[PDB]
Amino acid sequence: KWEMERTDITMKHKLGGGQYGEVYEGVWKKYSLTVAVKTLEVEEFLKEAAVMKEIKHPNLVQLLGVCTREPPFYIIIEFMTYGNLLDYLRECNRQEVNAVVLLYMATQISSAMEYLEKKNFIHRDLAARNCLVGENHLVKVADFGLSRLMTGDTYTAHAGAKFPIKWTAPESLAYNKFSIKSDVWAFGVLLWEIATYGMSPYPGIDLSQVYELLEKDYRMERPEGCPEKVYELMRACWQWNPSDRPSFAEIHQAFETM
Ligand SMILES: CNC(=O)c1cc(Oc2ccc(NC(=O)Nc3cc(C(C)(C)C)nn3-c3ccc4ncccc4c3)c(F)c2)ccn1
Repeated sequence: KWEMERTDITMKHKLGGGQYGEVYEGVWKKYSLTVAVKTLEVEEFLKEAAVMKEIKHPNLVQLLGVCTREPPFYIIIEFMTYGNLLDYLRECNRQEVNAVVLLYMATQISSAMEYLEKKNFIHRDLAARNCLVGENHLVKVADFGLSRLMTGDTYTAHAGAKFPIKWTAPESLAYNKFSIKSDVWAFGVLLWEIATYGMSPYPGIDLSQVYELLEKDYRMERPEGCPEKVYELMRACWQWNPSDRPSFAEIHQAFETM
């Protein structure tokens, strides 16, 4: 019942200024409803759809349908008007997108991640560039496969593997060890991204030197205007030992009872 017919969608523009891969603005003509359309090798492409069929949460991206074993193949997703969170923060009116709205943003992502934690999913690339902003500041967690779509300024090699270095937990850099706790660390950086209205992490520091810095216990400074308690949440997310890091259940609770 997920199967749609290609011709029921009118295809329009490339999303994200054309830096988010083969994903388009489209319209489900029957409902006059704007949708996002991922277009197409096929076995990875089909496995994405399968995963997304088992994802239902208000702060996670929502499959609407697929067009299958015929090219072009589509994955059709509910449309998020305002696009990615990174660019959103960077270009927003900060009286409208004020500290309350920043908090509401973080609280939404932690709910999404609480849900992924319960489902034993590991995201592996959490960051503001992978979050979507819709009407009334609704935020949804997504995965655009950006490691194949971006450059060495964001994704590059550490010890012979490719990483989004400045979002990557130390044990993942050192052992290719990925877990829900490596996603917590990433969440830490994403909280810093939100609080800075989309500043790049470790400003001015080359991706080359990040691991050694962390290892000597350096972490990023408290952003301007960020409450001490939210900063300590970042610092909790960035414990060297993944065991010492809070669960997403724990983080969500902290926002709830602030
Ligand atoms: C203006 N509006 C817009 O720009 C706009 C654009 C928009 O486009 C898309 C957004 C999200 C996706 N897809 C995903 O998010 N995939 C995903 C989620 C997860 C989770 C659920 C596990 C996080 N795992 N994987 C996921 C799973 C397997 C994968 N295998 C290979 C590659 C990637 C993969 C990703 C997409 F295809 C298109 C939607 C709404 N608005």
